[PDB]
Amino acid sequence: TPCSFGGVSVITPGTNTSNQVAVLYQGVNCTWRVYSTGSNVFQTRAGCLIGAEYVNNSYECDIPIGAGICASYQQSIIAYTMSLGAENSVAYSNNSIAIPTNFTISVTTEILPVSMTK
Amino acid sequence: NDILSRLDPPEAEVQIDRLITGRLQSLQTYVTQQLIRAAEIRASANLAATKMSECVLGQSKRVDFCGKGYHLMSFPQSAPHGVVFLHVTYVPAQEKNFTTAPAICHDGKAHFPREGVFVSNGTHWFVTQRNFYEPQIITTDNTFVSGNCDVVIGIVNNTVYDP
Amino acid sequence: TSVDCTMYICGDSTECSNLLLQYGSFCTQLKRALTGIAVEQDKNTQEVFAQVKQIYKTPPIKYFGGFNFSQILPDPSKPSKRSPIEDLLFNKVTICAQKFNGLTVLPPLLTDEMIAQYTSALLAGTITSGWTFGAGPALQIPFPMQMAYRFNGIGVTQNVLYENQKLIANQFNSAIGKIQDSLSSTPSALGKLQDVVNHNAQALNTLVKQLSSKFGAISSVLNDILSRLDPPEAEVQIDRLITGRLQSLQTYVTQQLIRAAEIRASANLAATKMSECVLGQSKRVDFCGKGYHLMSFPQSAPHGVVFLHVTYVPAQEKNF
Amino acid sequence: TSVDCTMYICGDSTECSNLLLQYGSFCTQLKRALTGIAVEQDKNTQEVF
Amino acid sequence: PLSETKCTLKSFTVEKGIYQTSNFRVQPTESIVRFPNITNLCPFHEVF
Repeated sequence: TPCSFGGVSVITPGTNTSNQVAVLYQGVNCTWRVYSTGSNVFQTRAGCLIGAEYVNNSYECDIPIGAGICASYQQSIIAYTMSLGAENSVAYSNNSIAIPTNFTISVTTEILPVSMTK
Repeated sequence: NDILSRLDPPEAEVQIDRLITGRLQSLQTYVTQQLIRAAEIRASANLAATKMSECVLGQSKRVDFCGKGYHLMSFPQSAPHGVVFLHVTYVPAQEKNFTTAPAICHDGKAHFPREGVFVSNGTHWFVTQRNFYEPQIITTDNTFVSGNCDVVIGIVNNTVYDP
Repeated sequence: TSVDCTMYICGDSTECSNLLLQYGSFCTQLKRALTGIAVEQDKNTQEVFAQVKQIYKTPPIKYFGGFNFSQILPDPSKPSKRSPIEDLLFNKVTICAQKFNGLTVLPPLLTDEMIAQYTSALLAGTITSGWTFGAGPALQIPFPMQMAYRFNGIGVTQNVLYENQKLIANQFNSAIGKIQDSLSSTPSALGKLQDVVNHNAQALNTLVKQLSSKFGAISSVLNDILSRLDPPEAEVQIDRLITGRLQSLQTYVTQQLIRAAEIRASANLAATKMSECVLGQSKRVDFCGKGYHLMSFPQSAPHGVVFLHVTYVPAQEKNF
Repeated sequence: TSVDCTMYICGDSTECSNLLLQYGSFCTQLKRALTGIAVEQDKNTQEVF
Repeated sequence: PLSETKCTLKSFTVEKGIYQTSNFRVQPTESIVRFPNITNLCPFHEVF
C-alpha cells in the first residue's frame, strides 16, 4: 500500500488583526509522520490540524474546516464543533394560540448580475 | 520572427507547428469557458427578468420569492453590469397566547367563523384574524351554521347576539 | 473531488515537471475550477436545508388528532437519530486505490447528523407552528386548526374536516403506511439518485484507466523510458504522454463542469420546492404534487432529498 | 443523432483501427454521451406533452 | 506559512479563510530488492 500524500492548507485570521496561523493536512493521520509538533495536535476526520486548540464549547462558523468543525480567533486560534443555532422548544397544546399584536416593516437587498462584458 | 530569421524553412514547420496548435487549444478552452459562464449568466438574467415581472409589477404570493416574510413591494435600482432589488416586506413583532375552540355551540347548532380565529382571554369569547389582534363580539354575520352540536370535537357552549 | 496536477501527469521524476513547466499555466486554472466546483457543492446544500435560523424540537406527547407521525419523526430508540423512512433510504442506496493516485475526495462540511437535525426541526416547525415560522416568530397552532385552514385554501369550507376528521386520519395513516412497501417494492425510483453516484464513480474510473495507454509512445510507464533511452530523445515520448494526459484531464474537468451546471439547477429547483411546498401552500398546479395540494414533508437521502406530497383528489361524481 | 467512431475516424483499413486502439478508451465516452442526449431528447416529449 | 500564503495569493495582505499550498509527499526511506535463492550449485568445481 503506497505512502499517502497530503495537501496542506493554511488557517489565518485577518492580516490587519494578527499573524498567528494554523496548518492543516488533508487526510493525513497524526493520532504520525508529520515531522515535528507545534502548540497542539488534533485528529479531525478531515485531517490533522496543528497550531490551534480544541474546545468543548459551541459557536457559529466563520472559517470552515470540514466534518462539522470550524475554527475562529479568540489571542489564539480555537477549533470547535458546529452550532446549528439557538436551541428552541415551542409549547404545544390542544387549545393554545399565539396571536400577534404588533408588527414591523423592513427592507432587504438582492443583487443580481445581468450581463458581462462583450 | 526570430525562428524565421534563424532557421531554414524546411525546419520551420518542424519548429512552428505546435505553437499554432497550443494557441488553438488555449483559444478553444477560453471559448468553452466563456460559453459555460454565459449559460449560467443567462439563467440568472432570466431569473432577474422573472423577478422584474412578478415582484415589481405585482404583489406575488409565492413564499420567500420577493423577500423575507409577507411581501409588500419592491424597488429596482441599476448597477454596473447588474441590478439590485429593495424588497419592502412586513413581519409580526409581538405575540400573546390564548385559548381556542374549533366551533361555537348555540341552540344545538354548530357555528363556524366566516373569517377568523375564535379566541378567549378567560371570560369572553371573540373572533379575530390570523395576523393581528382585533377582538370582536360574536354576532350572526361573522359566522355560519352547518350541522348540530354532537358530531364535532372541542366545541364550547356560548352565545351569539342577533341584530 | 480534488486532484494534483503534478502527481497525475508525472511520477517521482523532476524532468517530467521541468517539461510540464513549458506549459505551466494550465493546471493552475484546472485547480481553480476544481476548487470552485468544490466550494459551490459545499454551498449548494446550505440554502436547500439551512433555511430556519432557530432549531426546534418536538413535544414529548403526541395528541395529534389521531394522526400518526411515528414514521417520519426521529426515533430515539435507534442510535442514529433518523426516521425509519431514512433508514430504508440508507439501506436501499449503496476506493482507496482511487484515493491513492493523486485524486482525493473531500468530506462535506455538514455531516449527516446536522442535516438530520435540520430536517427534524423542519418537521417540528411545520407540525406544531403551522406555516408562520417561515416569516417571523413561530406561533403554535393545534393540528386540526391547521388542517382546516389548509382545507380553506382550496375552496372547501372548514366544516367538512371537523365533520370527517376520523376518516381523514384513517386515510392519512393508511396512505403513510403504504409508502414503506411502495418504496421497498422496487428500486427503480431510487435510481434517480443512483445515476448521481456511479456516473461520478465511473468518471475517475475511465480516467484512472487512461494511465496505461500508449499515446503514440513506446510504453505508458515512464521511468523505464528514462532507464532505456538516451535523454535527448526521451522528450519525443515524454511530450506526447504529457499532452495525452493533459487532454484526458481537460475532458474530465469539462465533463464535471457540465454535470455541475445541471446539478446546481436541480438544487435550485429543490430549494424552491423547499420554500413553497413546505413553508406554505402553493396554488401552482401540479408543482407540489398531483391534484390539489395540502402539504409536504421533507426527508434526507444520501446526496439528495425526497418530498412526501400530501394531496387531495375527488372520488365519486354525479350529474345534474 | 448517433455516429460510429471507427468508420468516421478511419476508412476500410485495419491498421488505422489498430492505431486507434492505442488510445483505445475514447470512443465509448462519445458513444455514451450521444446515446444519453438521444434518450433525454426522446424523453422530453413525455413530460412536455 | 503566512508568507507562503502571501506568495501564492500574489498580495501582501491576505483577507481570511482557507487557502491552498503544496502537498506533504512523505518520502521513502531505503530500497529493498528481492530475488530467488540458490544458483543450483553450478558444478564449476568439478570442472576445475
